[PDB]
Amino acid sequence: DSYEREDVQKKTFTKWVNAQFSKFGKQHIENLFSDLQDGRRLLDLLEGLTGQKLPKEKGSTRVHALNNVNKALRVLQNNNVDLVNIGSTDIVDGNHKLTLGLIWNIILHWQVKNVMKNIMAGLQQTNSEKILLSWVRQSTRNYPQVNVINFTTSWSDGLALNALIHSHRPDLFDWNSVVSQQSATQRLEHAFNIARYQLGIEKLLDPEDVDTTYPDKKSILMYITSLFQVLPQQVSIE
Amino acid sequence: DSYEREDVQKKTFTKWVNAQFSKFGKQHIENLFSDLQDGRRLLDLLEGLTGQKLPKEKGSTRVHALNNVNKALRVLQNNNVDLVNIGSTDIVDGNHKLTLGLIWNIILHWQVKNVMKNIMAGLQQTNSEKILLSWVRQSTRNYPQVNVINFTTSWSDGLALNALIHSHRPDLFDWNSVVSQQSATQRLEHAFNIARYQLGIEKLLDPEDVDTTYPDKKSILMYITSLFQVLPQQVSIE
Repeated sequence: DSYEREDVQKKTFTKWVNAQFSKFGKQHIENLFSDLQDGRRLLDLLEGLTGQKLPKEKGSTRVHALNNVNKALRVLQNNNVDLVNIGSTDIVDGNHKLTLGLIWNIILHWQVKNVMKNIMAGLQQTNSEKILLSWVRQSTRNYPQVNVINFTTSWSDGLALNALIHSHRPDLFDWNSVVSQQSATQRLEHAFNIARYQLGIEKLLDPEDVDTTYPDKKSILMYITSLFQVLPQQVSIE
Repeated sequence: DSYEREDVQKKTFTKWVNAQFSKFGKQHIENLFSDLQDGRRLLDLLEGLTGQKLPKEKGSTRVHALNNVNKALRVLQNNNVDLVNIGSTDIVDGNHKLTLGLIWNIILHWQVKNVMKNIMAGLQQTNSEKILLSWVRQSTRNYPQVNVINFTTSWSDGLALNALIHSHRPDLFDWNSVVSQQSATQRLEHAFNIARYQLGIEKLLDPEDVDTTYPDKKSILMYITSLFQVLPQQVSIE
């Protein structure tokens, strides 16, 4: 259930630690189960990682080894690295499972959790309108009569609005019977009622605010935001 | 270029304001261009919105009208609603453009910007592994020989790794010539080199850490995170 290869983590985690020592022009380590024991190297990896200067104690002594690791554990704790169950004794007395654990937790912190930090940074280059438009388009990708590219004229014919509710709630009505209703005005009241009565959505709009040469962008946007607030919300980002 | 229908915003923004008075069991307004003039109603909408008690001044007087609007502008400013160019004189002297603007800015704050707040709340039910897996799968959707469902055994044959680089950089090599290379071990070194030499990616992995009955999840995860860090990052959320 794990396929936790301790022999493989020994190598790749050493390659990872060495690739960072490389980035900071620092000596490489060769054995992960004993080269992290005195605490000096953990402090150096933490220097390139953090930016701080981490004075290291002398020691040939266990005592210094332990000071050196406690300081690295405090630096790590300030950086919010998971450390549950990893003490300095464990690193100084060479517990290979917890030494691999510590290195995994530093890798998760500074590399694996960047996936999520880059996504959040991606949200930030983005506004709500664009997230909403992507949600409408993904929701309506299997409805060929619909092609949404704006919050104005893509909605006059009444299809996009019905397709969007339909894509989330196929249970509420039949796609083709909206498609053969030639009246746009009638596709619209249909969707507004399904949205008011099946979904609880207040009718901000009248068919003439949508079915018109110059529909109002803000009112449609606002209305479609109401649908988004109560339907599933899978969107694309970055 | 706008298709800014002031006649439509007058109605839908009144429907929006009334729908909130409804949610807080408050009186409806009927004319948006004069019913917001003394400041009392803006304070009531702000009560349901904010949770606060917004004492309102008496006044039949412009003076009180203005106090009433200044207090609502301060409440709004504390809530980070855009107010550039909207003063209380504008609301009290009935400037329909700025009254519509104020109401649009409150709607954007408390409704339209929930799209982006719900996405960020969605990231929070999610970890990096799952965002990465979705990115691999979306990146490799047009590569039929590839089907990624884990960070272990879906990568042993060497295809998924090559497909993922290929989907972002079709320029670097030829898909079919990786597909006809029967040696998995050889598809892997191929990808690691393309990643090391065309992409700058450090070879954390050896073909035997991947091409093996029990590949190590963490090492692959870590390695694939390196690719994600330098390739385009479109993912699916919520």
